[PDB]
Amino acid sequence: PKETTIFAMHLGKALDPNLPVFVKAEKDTNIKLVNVASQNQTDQIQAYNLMLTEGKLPDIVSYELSADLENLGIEGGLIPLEDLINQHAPNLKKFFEENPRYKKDAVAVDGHIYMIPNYYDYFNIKVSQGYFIRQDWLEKLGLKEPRTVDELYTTLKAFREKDPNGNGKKDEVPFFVRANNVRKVLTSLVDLFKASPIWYEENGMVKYGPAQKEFKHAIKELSKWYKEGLIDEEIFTRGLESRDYLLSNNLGGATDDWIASTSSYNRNLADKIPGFNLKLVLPYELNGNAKTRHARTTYLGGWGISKDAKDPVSLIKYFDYWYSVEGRRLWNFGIEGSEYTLVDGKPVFTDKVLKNPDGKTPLAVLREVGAQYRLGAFQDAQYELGWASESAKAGYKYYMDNDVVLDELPILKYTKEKSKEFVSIDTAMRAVVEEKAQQWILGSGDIDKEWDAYIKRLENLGLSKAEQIQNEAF
Ligand SMILES: CC(=O)N[C@@H]1[C@@H](O[C@@H]2OC(C(=O)O)=C[C@H](O)[C@H]2O)[C@@H](OS(=O)(=O)O)[C@@H](CO)O[C@H]1O
Ligand SMILES: [Ca+2]
Repeated sequence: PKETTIFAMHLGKALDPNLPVFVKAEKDTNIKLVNVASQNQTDQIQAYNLMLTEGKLPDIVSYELSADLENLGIEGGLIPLEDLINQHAPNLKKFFEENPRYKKDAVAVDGHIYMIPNYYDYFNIKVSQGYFIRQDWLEKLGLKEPRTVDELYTTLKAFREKDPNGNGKKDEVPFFVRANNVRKVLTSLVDLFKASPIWYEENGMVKYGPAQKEFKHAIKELSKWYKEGLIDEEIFTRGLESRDYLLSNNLGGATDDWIASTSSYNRNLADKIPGFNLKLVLPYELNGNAKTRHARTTYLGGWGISKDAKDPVSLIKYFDYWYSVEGRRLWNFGIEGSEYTLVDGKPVFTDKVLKNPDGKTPLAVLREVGAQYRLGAFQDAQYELGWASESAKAGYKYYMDNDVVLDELPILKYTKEKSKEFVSIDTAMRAVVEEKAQQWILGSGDIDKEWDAYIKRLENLGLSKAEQIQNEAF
């Protein structure tokens, strides 16, 4: 039993090493994790920043913001991993040889590997979020599927004013999202208006979404839709239970969310809410623009080994376990005999996952046993296809066939000094954007009056320089 400290959080939950997935990994690797994040910590960014002030770093550092994680490596807080991998991690060594695109995500500008990313199975499923609407509410109200942003507005107004759930109460929440921070709230609200809360590419040049006039229009419209009760009054506070609560209580009319898990609700709620039909639609058009910027990235976050770890060879072997056939299946599918059984060598989920007796969705069940816990593992799209509905599978093809998805801007990497400057500027601007976007949507500030000063604020923090660093690394 080798006691190993780790900082690990995901989706607001500190990693619990007693979950079945990590109990099994413990038996197989003799690595017994001890989290330095405590169970009452739910803000991963503030916990990470606090962790950096505490003196000694944990043996393993996991973080969702890979640019900050790689900066920690450039400063010597994380050790280079490439020699440890070549000598001691045959599964990772093979993975990097077989996947040069993924290897590029792992290599810093100085040539060192400071982190193993948590890879999506990008080359098998590359879409992420889509737009959904309560088709049973459309039929109930005699309305057609809205195809433009303006028609969506009118439709949501009808959802709010005309009692589609039939209980004589003005309780409908026409449009809702799912998030545990402000960035994720904005992410699923501003794409409607063809804006972006982050950096994006136009025509070979990298630009900052929140500084564009499309973002101003998005926020201005959302403030109006907020006042009229068309978007959830609790958008910024409802948290990750939002979709579960609003759909299962028959309150929510439409959303922008991950395709497979959102498609799970039709079967999940079929008995509780007879006729429930939350249906995927193509992104609503705005003046002929039919695109969404929602796309899966090649990876999200990662983990590394800190300079303070006593036994890095043992830890790279732990990293390598998740890239073995058995370790990767464990991370993706859960426990054999509980979450899945092997049928002709291939995992097939059990009733516990696919028809959960406590009314849980399949992915919620998997996360509760420790599967899909973001660290530095390699997702297997067969896990997702194993529980995705037929409508979800058609939905992937629907979005791809109709060419509505724009690829995400890759997470660029920089030389040491530029990488210190960029993350400093990007972090500072992020705080300003999330402050003003909330005030503007909630009605406590006037965006028409304040936009120009906001821009100047971003410029004062270094927006021009950040863009310049961006276009150098592109
Ligand atoms: C790598 C990871 O854990 N990413 C989180 C997302 O997880 C994906 O969600 C779905 C889905 O259908 O919802 C399918 C993909 O296979 C998953 O990897 C997702 O987490 S959650 O929806 O399961 O809670 C999003 C939610 O914001 O968060 C990512 O971190
Ligand atoms: Ca009602």
